[PDB]
Amino acid sequence: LTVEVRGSNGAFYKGFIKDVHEDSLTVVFENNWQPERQVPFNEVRLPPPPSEGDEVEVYSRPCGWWLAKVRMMKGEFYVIEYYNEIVTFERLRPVNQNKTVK
Repeated sequence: LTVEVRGSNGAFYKGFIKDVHEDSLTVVFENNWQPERQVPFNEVRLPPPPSEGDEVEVYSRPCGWWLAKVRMMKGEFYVIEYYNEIVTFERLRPVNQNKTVK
């Protein structure tokens, strides 16, 4: 089961739940950078289900989701802020509204 985990950097890394505990879960990450870990539930959420000025998330770097504002859009391009960077549609999304686990 797929999940997103808050890194110590406040960004969210994709993963899945390999095991459940009384007070932890065991996540493996969908990346070779990070190993299996027991995690507190308040650090874990579900991934989300299926415009300028917007508050969005963005895919960056091990890569994961950071909170960003679209400063300006032109052509294929979005100027975003977190630092500042020019990205394309595929690296962006509205904020994952999901809450962490209870």
